[PDB]
Amino acid sequence: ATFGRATHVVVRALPESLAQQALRRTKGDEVDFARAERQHQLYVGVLGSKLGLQVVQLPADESLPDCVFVEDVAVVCEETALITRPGAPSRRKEADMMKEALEKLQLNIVEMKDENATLDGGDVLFTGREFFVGLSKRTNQRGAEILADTFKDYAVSTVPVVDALHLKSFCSMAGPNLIAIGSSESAQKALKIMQQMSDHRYDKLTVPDDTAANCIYLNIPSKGHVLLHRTPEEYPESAKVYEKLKDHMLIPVSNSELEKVDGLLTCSSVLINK
Repeated sequence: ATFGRATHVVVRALPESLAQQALRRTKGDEVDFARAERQHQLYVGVLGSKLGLQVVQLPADESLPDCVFVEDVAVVCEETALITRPGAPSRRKEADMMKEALEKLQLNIVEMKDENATLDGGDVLFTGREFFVGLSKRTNQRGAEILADTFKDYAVSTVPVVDALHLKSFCSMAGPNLIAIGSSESAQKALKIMQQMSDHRYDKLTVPDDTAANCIYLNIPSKGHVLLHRTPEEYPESAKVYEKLKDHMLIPVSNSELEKVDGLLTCSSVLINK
């Protein structure tokens, strides 16, 4: 099928509490909230105004500092949506509003209710041909099993995620048969494992900065193959790699403030093809 096609996109506003209360592994430079809001605004602007997707914007919930990262709460494949049970307890309640939004988009809903199952959508890489699910501190075997049972039409393979929050903290799809991947020891090991479990040979787009390997690929009518990637200001050496892709419509998108709370490009949206 037409990989990357999307007609709708779900996003959620940033709560003021994100600045200081959102979970984060690195305690570095503080979040400039006003700037984070602007980066999110531009992100939504590209997806909706520029690319033409119908945008569903959910309201912020101050009691859920990480509610902006909608990707972790839902995995959509075709007409079916799997409402996950996030690994982090403080994010479990995010599923409530996402379930309602996807119900209204007329998708077949499947809820992950198993008290012993956890899965973050950020650990899920759908290549268009199969699923690769990262087993990390956010996603466990039972969660991955439930995903496999939900999307029976596709093969599901797991990969260990170490030294990183999610599988997509260092990879993502950059095209129909192209996997963007980081150059770290950890990222390369995961890549080898994924290619070892698949009979299909994937092409790779290797970038020097692991988090810059997270991009958003979309196939848009009248525009073709579109790729939203990190800016040269944020990752100069990785931007150079993306800029060589004259076969894609490249759109640089800032995400510096959300990355401070471990949210990369794919984390702030759930793409749907109706």
